[PDB]
Amino acid sequence: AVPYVQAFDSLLANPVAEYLKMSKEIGGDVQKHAEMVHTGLKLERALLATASQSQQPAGNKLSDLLAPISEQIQEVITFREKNRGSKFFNHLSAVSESIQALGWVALAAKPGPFVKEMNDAAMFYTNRVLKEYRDVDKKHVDWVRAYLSIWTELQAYIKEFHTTGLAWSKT
Amino acid sequence: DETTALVCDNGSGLVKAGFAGDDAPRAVFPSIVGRPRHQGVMVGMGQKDSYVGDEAQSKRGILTLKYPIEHGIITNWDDMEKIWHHTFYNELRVAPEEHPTLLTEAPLNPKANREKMTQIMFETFNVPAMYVAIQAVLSLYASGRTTGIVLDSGDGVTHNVPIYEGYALPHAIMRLDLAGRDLTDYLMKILTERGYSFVTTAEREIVRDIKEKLCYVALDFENEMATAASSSSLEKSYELPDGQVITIGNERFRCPETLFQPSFIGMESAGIHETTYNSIMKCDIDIRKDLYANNVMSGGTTMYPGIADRMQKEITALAPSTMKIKIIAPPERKYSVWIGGSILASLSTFQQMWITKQEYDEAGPSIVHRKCF
Amino acid sequence: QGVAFPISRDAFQALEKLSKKQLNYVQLEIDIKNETIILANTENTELRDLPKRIPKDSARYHFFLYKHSHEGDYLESVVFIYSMPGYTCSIRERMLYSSCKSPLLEIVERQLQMDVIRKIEIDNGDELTADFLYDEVHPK
Ligand SMILES: Nc1ncnc2c1ncn2[C@@H]1O[C@H](COP(=O)(O)OP(=O)(O)O)[C@@H](O)[C@H]1O
Ligand SMILES: [Mg+2]
Ligand SMILES: [Mg+2]
Repeated sequence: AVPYVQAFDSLLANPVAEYLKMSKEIGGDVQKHAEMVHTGLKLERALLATASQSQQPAGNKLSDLLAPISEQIQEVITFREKNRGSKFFNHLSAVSESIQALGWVALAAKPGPFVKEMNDAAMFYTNRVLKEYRDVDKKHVDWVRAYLSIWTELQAYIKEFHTTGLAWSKT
Repeated sequence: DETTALVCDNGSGLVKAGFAGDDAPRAVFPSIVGRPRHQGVMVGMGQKDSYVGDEAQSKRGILTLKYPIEHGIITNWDDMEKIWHHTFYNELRVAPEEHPTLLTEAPLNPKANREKMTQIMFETFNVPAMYVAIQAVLSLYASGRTTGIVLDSGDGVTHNVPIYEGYALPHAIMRLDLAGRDLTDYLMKILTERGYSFVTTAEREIVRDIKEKLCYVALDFENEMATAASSSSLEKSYELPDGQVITIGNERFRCPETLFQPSFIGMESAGIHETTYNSIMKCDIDIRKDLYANNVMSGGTTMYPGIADRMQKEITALAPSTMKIKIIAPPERKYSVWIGGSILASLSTFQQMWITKQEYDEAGPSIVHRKCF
Repeated sequence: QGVAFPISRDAFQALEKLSKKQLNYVQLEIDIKNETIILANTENTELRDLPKRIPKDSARYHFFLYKHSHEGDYLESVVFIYSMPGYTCSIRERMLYSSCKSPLLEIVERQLQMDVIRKIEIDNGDELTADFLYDEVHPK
């Protein structure tokens, strides 16, 4: 559609696809969590497509618009919370403690710094994955780089098209 | 882990929890509660009203943090209850009503405070049986003696605890509000002043690891500074999680020098050697000789290479010239409190020592001070 | 206070003899697995041979008849020794000898009126000289 919808589809096709590919290599809980993250990112893409051709709404219309993303964020978090005995608990925790980054779309201002904070919360856990698996298998190092690349690309995407917040259509 | 007794060492900064009979605690996590800095610019979006332990640590950039323990004493009870809930259900993953629980107690803990923890354990967590043991006594006993002075340097607090035949001398216990987390923060500061940038929560974790792996206590601090300035012999390389290699010099020994010189962080206090000496001097003159020959170290902040030799030098300088001085630094001292509790709670002879729910209902709250160790 | 490990019949009878000065030395050991206090040795021991009785490889309890002069009197005093040689002892061994000390001393006084004059905690036998024992029992 508009340049920012096209740019988000590129984000889905590049770091997100790499994250999905590495999550599949690890499998189990990591693969299951990735599919939920993917559903979240696809729900965000749909909201960006709505925002590209519609003016900024309020109250009930805006709550209904943001509710699928909010609910999918909770689904990602609930998965990790229902799987505390997971053999990949730091991978699940890196995701659950950072997935709120998708919520940048609800902010009236500074969405970029918010995604940066969410990326820092993921790094608390991804550094534990790196320390545990740097000598085990390279796929874990690649998965960490793939997951974190989603948020560094999202920050670059926000700075380019939504600097002061989600750029809703004017006309 | 079916009906095994639980051991919970609630530290000033770290909870050490596990099962009686294990050699090490199964769960070790921060004793901290985090709350959102601002009311909210967004609704829902996965936000929680509070975060506990590592979840609070990972999100510290957007939270205000609060330790339930202040000046070494449990103070914020609703927050302590959140940490106990997290320990049972999220870390150990047990039903507390199925496990007798041994809890550890900090020095100088008021009687009403021990009664409060017991009340929460029986009424809120519905534990079948309980027991309270004094942290310093478990560490002294684990060191192979019943008389001595414990130097317990943990995360948020350091204590000097003189003990005579398993009884701590409350009048002589000294407290220093300086320990592990303060040293991590000071290392962050002096590495920053050097040119490095460790700011984020993951970077704070890297600095904590640098401290635990490369820091040491110099025997002669000024001699060490002069060597560091003229020679690169004290330099140590450190591999960051991404593989980048950094080099650390005099920060290795300047960071724990703070324990001996609290002025390094601008703190107006005597160092751990002076508070050890002052604690010994508060005791009756006749026990002092046994205290000087039995300085036992416990806690993660006594893990520094060179700390035992430094304490031996400092106590020798303060004590009478003829006094026999000895520092005991057990290899297990990082977890000696927990290990001591684990050994105790695993004994068949201990199963009759628990305060049962039945016993608590009949004798009232005063039973915790009568059933002791 | 502490953990109470049952004392064997032989250890009790040895301690009974020491209270009557029929014996001058009683060495007790903890059976870690069985959670009991057993008799290790009752060897004839004069003060000059007491260092030889302290094992270097394990912790032990000792009840010793300390025969000595003090201010014109000849005293035959029971001294208790908890010897702990160091890191040769496992942390369970150190924990149990420490934890079991008080109930053992409580039952020895209550059931035998042993009148232990002094309780000493040592690292090795070599420090048990006549001077050390005298200064421990009669300090200043
Ligand atoms: N090897 C080590 N060297 C130095 N400090 C250490 C080491 N291991 C752990 N620590 C520090 O010990 C502290 C935790 O000590 P601990 O006795 O568990 O504290 P508390 O019981 O008060 O919670 C932390 O600040 C940690 O960084
Ligand atoms: Mg502690
Ligand atoms: Mg001694």
